[PDB]
Amino acid sequence: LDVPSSSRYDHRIRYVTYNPADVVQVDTVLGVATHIMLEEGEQYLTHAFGDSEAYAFARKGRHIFIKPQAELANTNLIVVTDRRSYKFRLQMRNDRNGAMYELAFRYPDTQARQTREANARAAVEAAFEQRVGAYYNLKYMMSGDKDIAPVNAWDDGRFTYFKFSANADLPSIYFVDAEGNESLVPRTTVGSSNNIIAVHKVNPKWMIRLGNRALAIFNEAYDPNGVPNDTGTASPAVRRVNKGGN
Amino acid sequence: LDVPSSSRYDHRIRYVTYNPADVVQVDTVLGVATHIMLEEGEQYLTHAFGDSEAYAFARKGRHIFIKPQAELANTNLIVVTDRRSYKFRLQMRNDRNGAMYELAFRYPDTQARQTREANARAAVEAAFEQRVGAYYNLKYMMSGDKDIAPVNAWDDGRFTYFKFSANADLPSIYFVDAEGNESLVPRTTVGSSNNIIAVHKVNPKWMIRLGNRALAIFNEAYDPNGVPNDTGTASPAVRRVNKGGN
Amino acid sequence: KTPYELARERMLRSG
Repeated sequence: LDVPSSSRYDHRIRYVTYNPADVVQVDTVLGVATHIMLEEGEQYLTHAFGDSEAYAFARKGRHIFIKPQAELANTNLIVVTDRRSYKFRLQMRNDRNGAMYELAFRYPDTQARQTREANARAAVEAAFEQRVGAYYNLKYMMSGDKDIAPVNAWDDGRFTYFKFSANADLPSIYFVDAEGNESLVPRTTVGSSNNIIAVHKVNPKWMIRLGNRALAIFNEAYDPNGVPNDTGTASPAVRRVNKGGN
Repeated sequence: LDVPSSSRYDHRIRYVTYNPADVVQVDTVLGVATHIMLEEGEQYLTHAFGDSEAYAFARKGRHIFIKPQAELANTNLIVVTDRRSYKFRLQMRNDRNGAMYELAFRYPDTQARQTREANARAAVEAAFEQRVGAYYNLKYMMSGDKDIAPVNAWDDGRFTYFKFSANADLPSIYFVDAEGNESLVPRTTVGSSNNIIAVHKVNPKWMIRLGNRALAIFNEAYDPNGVPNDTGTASPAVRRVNKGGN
Repeated sequence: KTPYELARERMLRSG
């Protein structure tokens, strides 16, 4: 049996921690209406009294209102919700002293599960950002309309990056084949200040275009072998798992 | 059990300091109308009595009227709104003395919230205006129809400001590429008397037009390097955080 | 039917 402890200001307002392995003790007197607050966003399904007549139950949203209409109001409350179910022991008090004006729950389960998920996401993000076992290639070359050239370019063995001076326009980058045709390539913009553009292919040749001005970027150390992407994601330390099963 | 503080003109009007952890005592005498005033913008959900037939209830919006209509009425009220839930401990007054006509709530929580966020804009505005740690470059040439010349031009490494005399017609500005092609640039207007037009780019060229008159502006010290917009705000002192979450 | 009982029963039957 859990008995709630009152607030320091008033003995009528009592706070208690929910637990599925024990039932809340509620000590109701005659002439008071008890306010019960469910967890925010909780979805009530149904409830049960020992005596539907003994207590009135009016509910809107996450708020539960009770009051005994008959003497010897000694029954149970079992209200079920989507996430959990609450349990109460409504006990009638014949002395009309020590009321229960309200009851608020301090849920350990929801925040406990939240901390775990936040920890998992933190581990994931740390795995992405840590980025170890990375080799870098810098032998890059240009020719053409230098005025819109990037300040720096390099590849990690998987992706090719271009950094542009913060005053310069962001240009469009195209893929170049060995023949001389041009093909769109997906680009993602990374970096603190969105001055680093990332394309998703390590290639011997690149063309950068803007307006009427073009610039061709040449790789002098294109390594065909590369690194196998056997973990299914940009990181070598993150996998991708098929959760759908089937 | 807060007893509301008597108004200095009359004790029949009482103010009380709100608290989510205390229940306010309500003194009601026979045959008077008890007025409850809710703070502006409270959305009323529902209430609950200890005896629905003991007290007479009328409400429209943020105004609640309470009146005892049955003898020996010792019950309680739990009223809930979108923000909070007010709690009362009703004692029927037996001598028709010490009547309380109206109750008003003081909310230290709302004051604490709004004062904090008022200081929030205080800091934001101070950081915006302070603009210290910024450099100004003034080397600018000019040529063309001199009659529409801007009286002064300068750049802060992020924007470029043009100013005109109070009798000068505000012209248009077009951003010039390397090849001589004109294209739009977003302009914002600041300044005491709308004599400052600021363009959102730094460029080694600019051109100003009005009617069949033109003018060119040269940036003699165009710095392509600049300073990265590490915070996404015109100041280096205003961090920009993602509110939406999800 | 003492008035205290009147109050008690009115309290009970009330919603």
